[PDB]
Amino acid sequence: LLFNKVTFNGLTVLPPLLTDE
Amino acid sequence: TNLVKNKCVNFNFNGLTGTGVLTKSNKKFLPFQQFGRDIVDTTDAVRDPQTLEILDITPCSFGGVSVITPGTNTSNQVAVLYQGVNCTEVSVAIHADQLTPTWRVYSTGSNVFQTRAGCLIGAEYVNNSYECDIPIGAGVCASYQ
Amino acid sequence: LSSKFGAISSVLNDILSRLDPPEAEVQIDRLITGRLQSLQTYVTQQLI
Amino acid sequence: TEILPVSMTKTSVDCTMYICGDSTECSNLLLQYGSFCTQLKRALTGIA
Amino acid sequence: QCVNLITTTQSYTNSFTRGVYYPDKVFRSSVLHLTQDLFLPFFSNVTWFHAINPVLPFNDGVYFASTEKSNIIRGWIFGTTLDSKTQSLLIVNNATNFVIKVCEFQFCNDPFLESGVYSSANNCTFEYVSQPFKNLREFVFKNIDGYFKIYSKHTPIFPQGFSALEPLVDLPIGINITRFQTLLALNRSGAADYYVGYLQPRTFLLKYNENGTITD
Amino acid sequence: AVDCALDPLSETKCTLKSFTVEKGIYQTSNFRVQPTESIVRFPNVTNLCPFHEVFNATTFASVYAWNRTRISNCVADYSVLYNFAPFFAFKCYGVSPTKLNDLCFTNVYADSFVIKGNEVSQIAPGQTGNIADYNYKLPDDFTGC
Repeated sequence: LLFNKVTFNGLTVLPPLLTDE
Repeated sequence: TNLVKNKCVNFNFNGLTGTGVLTKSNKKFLPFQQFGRDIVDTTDAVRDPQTLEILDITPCSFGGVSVITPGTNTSNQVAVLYQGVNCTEVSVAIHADQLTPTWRVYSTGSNVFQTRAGCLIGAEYVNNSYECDIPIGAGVCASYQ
Repeated sequence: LSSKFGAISSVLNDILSRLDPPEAEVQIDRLITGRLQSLQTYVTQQLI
Repeated sequence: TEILPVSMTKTSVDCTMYICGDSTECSNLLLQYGSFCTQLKRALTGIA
Repeated sequence: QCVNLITTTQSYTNSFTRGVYYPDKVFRSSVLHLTQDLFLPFFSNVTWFHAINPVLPFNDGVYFASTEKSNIIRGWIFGTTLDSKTQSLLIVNNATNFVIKVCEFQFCNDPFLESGVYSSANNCTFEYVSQPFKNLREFVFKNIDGYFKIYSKHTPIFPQGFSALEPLVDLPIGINITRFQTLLALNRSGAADYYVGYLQPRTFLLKYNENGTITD
Repeated sequence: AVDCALDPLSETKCTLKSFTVEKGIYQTSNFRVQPTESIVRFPNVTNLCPFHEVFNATTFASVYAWNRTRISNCVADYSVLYNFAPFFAFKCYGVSPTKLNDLCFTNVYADSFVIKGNEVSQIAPGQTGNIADYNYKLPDDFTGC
């Protein structure tokens, strides 16, 4: 429920080290 | 000049200049409006001044380049992480000379792995889990074993 | 990026194609100063 | 229930494509502004 | 040749949200765009003319709306003065196409629609013909940066709806327009009702749908 | 010395400004796929100027009663004028005939007249002659060809 409730010219978004799993 | 799609090219649509990949779009434009913009006011779709076909403008692939090294005291072997790109695009940009970094890592086979952080070239992916030594991203880490 | 910080344009390609390289230099300098101030403000707010 | 933020989005900036975007004259002019690009990149890496 | 008379009804449009047109040729999908341009203020005092003709100022944009009187209100005149000393516009419509020509026409006192509007033909500069396509006919005229823009949209059944006006022609005439006049097209030997609204510099929040149409 | 564009190890040594690199991951630079081709697209050229009808006319007017034609709202394609006899004599002033096909103009006027062979050199700004003073004269600030 918590996961369902929380919903480009040189700007890169880095993924976190630890995944959600 | 003839139209080229699915390829990073410099386009000029009736004075609108830029660079990007042209693809077939599902956007239903109106007859009077020619080009489209997103919320950040960047051109993301245009129409062909001759064919009247709506073409999506996708910016050419870019991202950070990260080098994974065990340290000079250990070895000179390094791995390169192309952040935020599929390995297929990197392979295409290496086969044809289109990638900005002039240096190219030798793809010996089974050494090009696709992670959620980007394409990893120079390291082999094993199924055994170990403690994280060099953090790459998205749960993947590198080590010198 | 769409803002012209005291310049005739902000596309960075119309400036080099319309006016002379001498004046294009100061126009690009104004745009660079504006965008660098924007980046500095963004990085400071991100640090906070 | 108690909700507390732990982390935020990790962001990286090219510092060159943003200000210039494949412009050589703009890059040559930005090279004269010092190591502001390096400071911004270091701060973003530290935040990440 | 005085053949008609009009009445000025200044108080009207108590509920009015019709003065909306596409400001540019940019496609937007599900985007709330903030636009600063020459729009028609909502709930403004639009002058209602009930004719059974006079010169009206342009003052940087004008809105025009007509009733279901087909082939009646089919003419428009533009120019800083109604004489041959200065260039003037001339627009006519036959419910299928638009014919636009700009020349130094010598307009009469009350043109009624052709020799019925002008008496001479001086050195013209430009001429154009548009492409072919109860009802409502809305029009907006602009003279910004020399380009004469015209927006139009036809819809059946006046204040009980919302519709954006799409651009039709972008005539690059470059003439100075200060005054305008309409043509009632009187029968050769009425109930012609038309609204006139003036545009003002205001900021509007446009709502685009998935298909790129202004919804609100 | 270290050649910073040789290999990723040299690039991370360049970024760290050290010949000995520690174990880890280092952001060195950014990759970008370069544009392969250059596309320029414009609508179909259909509004041809009436110069074709002017040059292909049967008989021109006299030199003292020359008729001026107004050219506006059309694409000035000067390359189609070569279909006539190759005896054209080009003498421009203030503008180049090669770069003329890339510029824009507000209004264009074409004056046509028939003269003898000796009066051809008299059609120029600053000349003096019978036709140049009583039949047709060009201004000092004339722009065209």
